[PDB]
Amino acid sequence: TKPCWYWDKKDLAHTPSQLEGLDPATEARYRREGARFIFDVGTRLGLHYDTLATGIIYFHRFYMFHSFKQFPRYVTGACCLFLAGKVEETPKKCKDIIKTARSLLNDVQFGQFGDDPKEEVMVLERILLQTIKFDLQVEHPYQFLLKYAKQLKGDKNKIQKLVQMAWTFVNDSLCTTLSLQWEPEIIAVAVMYLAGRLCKFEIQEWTSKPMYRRWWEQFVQDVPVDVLEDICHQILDLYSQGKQQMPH
Amino acid sequence: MSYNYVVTAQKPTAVNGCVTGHFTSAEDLNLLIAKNTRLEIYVVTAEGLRPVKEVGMYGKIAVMELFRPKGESKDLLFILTAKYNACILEYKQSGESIDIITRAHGNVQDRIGRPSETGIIGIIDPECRMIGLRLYDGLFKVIPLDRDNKELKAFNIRLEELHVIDVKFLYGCQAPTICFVYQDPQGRHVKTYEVSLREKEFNKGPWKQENVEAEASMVIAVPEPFGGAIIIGQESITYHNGDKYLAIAPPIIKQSTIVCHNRVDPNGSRYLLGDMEGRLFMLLLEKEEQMDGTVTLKDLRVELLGETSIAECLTYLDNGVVFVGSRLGDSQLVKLNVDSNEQGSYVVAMETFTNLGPIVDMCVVDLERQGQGQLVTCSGAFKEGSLRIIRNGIKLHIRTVPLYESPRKICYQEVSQCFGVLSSRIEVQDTSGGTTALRPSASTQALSSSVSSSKLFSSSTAPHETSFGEEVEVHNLLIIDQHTFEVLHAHQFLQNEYALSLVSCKLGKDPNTYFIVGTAMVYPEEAEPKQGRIVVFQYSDGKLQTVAEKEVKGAVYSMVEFNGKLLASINSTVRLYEWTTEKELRTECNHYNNIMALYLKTKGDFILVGDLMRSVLLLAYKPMEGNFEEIARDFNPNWMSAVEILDDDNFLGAENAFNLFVCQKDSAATTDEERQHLQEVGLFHLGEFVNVFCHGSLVMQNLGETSTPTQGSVLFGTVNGMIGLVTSLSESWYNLLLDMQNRLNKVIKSVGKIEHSFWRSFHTERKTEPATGFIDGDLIESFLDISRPKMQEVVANLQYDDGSGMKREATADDLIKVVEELTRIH
Amino acid sequence: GQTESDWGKRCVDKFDIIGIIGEGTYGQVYKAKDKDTGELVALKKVRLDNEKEGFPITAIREIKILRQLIHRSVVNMKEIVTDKQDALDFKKDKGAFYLVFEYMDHDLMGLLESGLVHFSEDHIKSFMKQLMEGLEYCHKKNFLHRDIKCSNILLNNSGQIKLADFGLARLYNSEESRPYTNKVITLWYRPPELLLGEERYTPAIDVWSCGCILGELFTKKPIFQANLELAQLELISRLCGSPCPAVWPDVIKLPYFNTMKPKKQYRRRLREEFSFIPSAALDLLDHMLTLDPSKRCTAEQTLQSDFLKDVELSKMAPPDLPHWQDCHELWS
Ligand SMILES: Cn1cc(-n2cnc3c(NCc4nc5cc(Cl)c(Cl)cc5[nH]4)nc(N4CCOCC4)nc32)cn1
Repeated sequence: TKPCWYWDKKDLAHTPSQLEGLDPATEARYRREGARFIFDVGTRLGLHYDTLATGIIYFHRFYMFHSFKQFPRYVTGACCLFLAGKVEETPKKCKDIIKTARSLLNDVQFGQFGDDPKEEVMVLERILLQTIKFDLQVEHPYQFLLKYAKQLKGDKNKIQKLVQMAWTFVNDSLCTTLSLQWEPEIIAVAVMYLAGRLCKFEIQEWTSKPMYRRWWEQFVQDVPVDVLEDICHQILDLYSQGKQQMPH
Repeated sequence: MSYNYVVTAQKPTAVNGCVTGHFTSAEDLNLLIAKNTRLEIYVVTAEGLRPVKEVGMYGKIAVMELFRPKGESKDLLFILTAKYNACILEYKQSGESIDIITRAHGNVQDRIGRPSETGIIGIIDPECRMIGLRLYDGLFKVIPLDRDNKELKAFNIRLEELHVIDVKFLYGCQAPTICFVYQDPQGRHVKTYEVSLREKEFNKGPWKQENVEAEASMVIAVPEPFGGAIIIGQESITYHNGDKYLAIAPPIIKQSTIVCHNRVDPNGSRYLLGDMEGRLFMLLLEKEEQMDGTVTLKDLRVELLGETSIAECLTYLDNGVVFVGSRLGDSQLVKLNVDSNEQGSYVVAMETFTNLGPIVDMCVVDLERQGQGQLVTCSGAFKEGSLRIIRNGIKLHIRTVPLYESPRKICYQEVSQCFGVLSSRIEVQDTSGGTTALRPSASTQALSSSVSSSKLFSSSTAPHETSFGEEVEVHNLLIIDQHTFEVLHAHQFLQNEYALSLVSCKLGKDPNTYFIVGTAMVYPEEAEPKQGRIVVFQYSDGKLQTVAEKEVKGAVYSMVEFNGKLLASINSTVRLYEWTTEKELRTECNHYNNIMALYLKTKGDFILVGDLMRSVLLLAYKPMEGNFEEIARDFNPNWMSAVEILDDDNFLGAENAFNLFVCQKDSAATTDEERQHLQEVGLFHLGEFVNVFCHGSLVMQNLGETSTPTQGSVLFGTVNGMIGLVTSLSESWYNLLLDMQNRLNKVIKSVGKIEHSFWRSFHTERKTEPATGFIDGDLIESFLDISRPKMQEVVANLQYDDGSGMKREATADDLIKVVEELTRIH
Repeated sequence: GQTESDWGKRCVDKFDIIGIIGEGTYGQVYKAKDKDTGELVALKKVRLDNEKEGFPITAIREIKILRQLIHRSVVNMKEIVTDKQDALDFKKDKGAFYLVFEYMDHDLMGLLESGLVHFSEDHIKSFMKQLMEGLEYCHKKNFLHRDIKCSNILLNNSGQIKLADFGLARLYNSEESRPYTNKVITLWYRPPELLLGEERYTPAIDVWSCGCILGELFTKKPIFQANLELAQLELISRLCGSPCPAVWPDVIKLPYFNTMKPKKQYRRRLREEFSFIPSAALDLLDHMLTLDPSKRCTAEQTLQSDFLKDVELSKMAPPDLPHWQDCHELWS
């Protein structure tokens, strides 16, 4: 019916980028660069948050089938955001995205677009649609983070601090391969799980089963704690690596 | 009964080992490079290497180590050959005459013992107290380094652990201590023992055994400052010393297997590592020193420096240069820079040493109708794969055509002014479900390209499952121009299809000249391939067209043109196809009495079959009946590597034990049993692994008939890059040249005092026989280098066949003319 | 009737000769395929042309001895075929006879001499138990093969072992002491009693040869390799100890005892030089290579050993033969 868009962590060592000589650190860097590029460009254009993530997920899935060396990262990222705009019904003209790209890219980085930046992007749309198998509908952990928080009852200010901090973790998780590792529902629970430990919150108390120590089960079934700890470990790797500190 | 003559045209070029030390003098830093049976002595300078001496040894150099005992001015050299000849050598220079002195010599072969799996290992104690040899399973041989042990006598200490992977003499131990990784059914472990020359037995080792990686490869003796050892594996590098245990597991080294190592800093702070993909790593040893009372290892680090040639041995010299000794490609001198280049690599190549590497196939072609002839070889493997064009140069001129993939078989088609080359590249299962190549090669960078659209195997109910990270071989047929050597076209065969044989010829009454490839469907579940294709191509107007396909039930290991019919070997079957007027192949007759019909040669209606076992078979196509007929077979079992037809009665073959032999039909006897018995009449230990025999010669060919002492010309290429020549002699010339060998052997002093007859003696693990029917031409051509007093010793009492019908004694100058005429065959 | 009861009446025309495979005891061995059944069979020729003594007596022995022997580990002579029978007059027939054996896949010689095969401990147990079960059967029937060599040891790809050539086979009787030919086993497998000139020998001559094969499966190299009988006795003395009246009381009776003296009076170094062999097999090898044939173990005693007593023939662990695409050139 629908294609599978999820791999295992061990499979990332065999991406077309890895197999062409790129080291694991460079592909992860190229992914964060492309993710933040799609994030910053669409933010400058005033785009909805679902449109940003949809293009980022298109971007992440694209370089599971192709190599970063053969397709320029910033040329591909612009095409994903352009397609994501028409997909999520928040469209922008291709010339408007190119204009924003020149603002945020230096002379070296913008050279990927070649002599005709618009044509290099419009051309890549055919390969993008074929690579993503025309599976345009993509859901994101944001709607699940909100669907689960409404079922929480208690201190409104404590729950609101939990949501924004988890929402920050979802924005940061876009820079990672987590979008490909796990379904969006599990990611929304893991960011609740991480923000609960940092904020010292007992999330089980706000649920309909205040005693259910596995508070996550009432939201997403069949989720071991090993997965939640694994996702939390990946998100916090960005904070310790970069210059940003944990929200807390 | 048969008489042959073998000379070396090109010395072995593949570097089998390389070491750094102080052999010539205590001040100079020498780089002793070891190729097969050859020892090169160089002097390291600021500009590169300065040659000083090159010597030949009567044995395949297996172990080569430099040591300096107490009281010696410069380092001495210890060498153990493949035939277990051990010796200790010293450098002596009297002005311009440089000679190598054999201080000690002996044979350390045991009468009873199972040869180990990981090969001969040679280690020397840091205190130079003993030489440690691992020659057999469960046995550790110790040669005590006493000043009077000139015969190199040795005793064996029983070893509990039978299956050992690698062993080294440890540093920083009170008593001489060995550290080894062994493999038992409980995995692999590392253990230690103390060697006692007084007791001649093992004592308990310093630190205990621990369970290590299942693919533990090498042991690295960390020097005195850090102490202990480092164990290299496939995914983890571990350091063990006393109670200290360290384990690093970087994700980069999992991609390719590490095979070699070398120390940069003598204190052991920095180490070199190399992969199968040419990647170069650096192993860093962090120090924790506090008034020197600790100097323990804080942590270990590995960093990727760049890409070198696939090296068998690495050695760091001085001024930042490293010699990359390669067996699969060209050896190089590389510069290690502190600065990364524009690509992020810290390695820059200084010089390139041409290495013919593995010569898998080769063909002699007179491209320029000069009468000289050129040899185009398939050389190298993986990234070092290339084509080499060799010609006589008025030394030798070799042109390299890099392919960046493994070449397989080569054939020339003058009708298209191009070559046919079978090649294979390695791609890895990516995340998209398909495969992605690591590097571009000739099959991908072809001008035009095509892929076989055959459905001959249809679904063959075999949709094997592929997991991510599994290597796959992609076989292609390359069309290469004869002038530019540009990849004109590349035909990619079916999935999981290996290209094994390649021929260019016309068939039947069809005037078009075709390229024919024999293939096989290779799956890991199959012990012997049960599917295959014989496909016929026609190269016309720069594009290859699929003419016809024939399905076979096995592997097409070899094909050859037989009187306009195609003779092909399919697994145990040797089949003859006919080229019908419908442009399709049709089976005529079969032969089945084989195990694995590998190498094929034909001459008229005669057929020489080279099987995996037992040896060589003669098949004759009988046109009256239309079926094959066995004439005679060599009944002594041999593992064949290449066969060749010398004449209608002599046959030449090469076995996996580095031995050449010559069979002959028992004349035309009256008994049916005598005729059917191919008798081995020639035996000779070559020392090289022959892959391809080829008729031809690179010397100028004079259509004028000249009564030359040699008749015929057969060239062969080897794994170590050595190219030789085989030719037949008359009985008068054989006895004349053979008598010179016995005179030359008594005169010439060999390195390590190795008997020449012992070296050239036919040698397998089970039988050892003296050489017969072969004249070591490398020994005969050395007559032009011995001093004049030694020439008179050779020509003394020697009776020649001067003129016509007279047995007059030869002058020494008469022998110089004979050898100089034999030097003109190459 | 039928069922291979009537012999000599079938002709060799029913067999198509594939080719010659090797040299046998008295004549060379050829391989063929039956036209009717399609089975691969091994044939061996008997001339019968020598009107000196007519039918060869060494062939009569192999025909007489082999028709009595039936075992899973012994090559069974299938039938006997003849050449074309000339005319109505039995006087004009100069045709020869052919012995029809069962054809096996490989020979131990070709497998070991090529160096391709590898024998694990479980393979040697499957090998030696079948080898000793067949030898025990023939020794119980009082027959001596006297030519135990790797060329007469045949193997199928299933793992079944069979002994082949019985042309040099004779009958043994302990009561009747009849002199036989002193030199009969290949020098590398000849027992020390035969080197010293024993003409009336025991069935332990095959036990010594098979003992040299047992050790040959662990080293893949023959133990004692010499070109002369005295040099062969020296290699045996360097390992098993010099033949002396202390360990061999009946050595003095042997004629060449004073003639063929070893270099030294060596001590037994068999367990020392074979320390890498498993303990179960070293005890078996030590007894099989015992100098005194009266102290040498029998075929039944080898089957009652920790190395072979509990081995099951249902497994038949076949010896590893190399495959292909991972061999030659740089492949693996
Ligand atoms: C008395 N007797 C013999 C058999 N007997 C059955 N099977 C074989 C067999 N099968 C392997 C084999 N080796 C071959 C070599 C060649 Cl060159 C060819 Cl073409 C085909 C081959 N097949 N070998 C032999 N040997 C006889 C003597 O010397 C060497 C081997 N005897 C065999 C049955 N009774």
